[PDB]
Amino acid sequence: LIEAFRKEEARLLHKHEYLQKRTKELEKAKELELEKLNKEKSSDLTIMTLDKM
Amino acid sequence: TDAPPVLFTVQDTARVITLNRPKKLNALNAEMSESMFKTLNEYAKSDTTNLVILKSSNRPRSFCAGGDVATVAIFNFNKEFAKSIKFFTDEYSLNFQIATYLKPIVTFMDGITMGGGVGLSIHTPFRIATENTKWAMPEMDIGFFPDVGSTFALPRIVTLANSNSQMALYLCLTGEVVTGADAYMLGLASHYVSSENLDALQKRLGEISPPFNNDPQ
Repeated sequence: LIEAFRKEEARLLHKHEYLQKRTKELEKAKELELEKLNKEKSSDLTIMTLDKM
Repeated sequence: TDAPPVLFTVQDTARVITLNRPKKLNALNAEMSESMFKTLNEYAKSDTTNLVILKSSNRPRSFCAGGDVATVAIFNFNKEFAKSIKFFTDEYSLNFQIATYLKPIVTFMDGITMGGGVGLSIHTPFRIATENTKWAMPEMDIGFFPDVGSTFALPRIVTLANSNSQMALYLCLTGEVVTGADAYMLGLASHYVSSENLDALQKRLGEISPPFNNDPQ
């Protein structure tokens, strides 16, 4: 029972840390993915635009 | 926010390039040349573009009064020689792209076509002139040379008194201005079309397409 209580507490704390690390990674990956999307490519020259208007 | 120097638009299967510097008579700077050079490479790869149409938004006042050499002069006075060499690498590279372009390019020389403007049309087999056309190469008065491959084109396209490049030398060394019908008869213009008919022609150019299994090239 002592091993059960201490393994459970460790698991809960280890799970919070893993989620925090995973979320931060996902957030960084989303920023990188979005930055690639916003990167201008040469094909974009063939897309008609009316930026001024 | 500011009006783009060169405007690109779709005309059915034709891609219209319009020079948009009316206050400068459509003078060509490094920005304009770079934009046109890059967009033409994309259109060359595209399989939906059959031809390109190079016109101005200032017609009949001017098509292109020439490369922006006044800015290149300031660079020389400021020793900004890197800036000057960028201006000529872009312009001359665009003139080389137009000359070797595999798809038809149709230039509407509806107005003053002097200097860089000549480079935009002289290298296209479809260079249309109008009553408002004013072709000239006034470089001898500014201390420069006949640029934009005019020393390769004029000696090969002029029609009269050009057996030994005599007429080509006359236009390049005297800076004589040729107007409308005369430009067509000398070989400076491939076709002579009234300015009023340019709208209709543009629409017809967008509507025609290669038949069956023939590419636009």
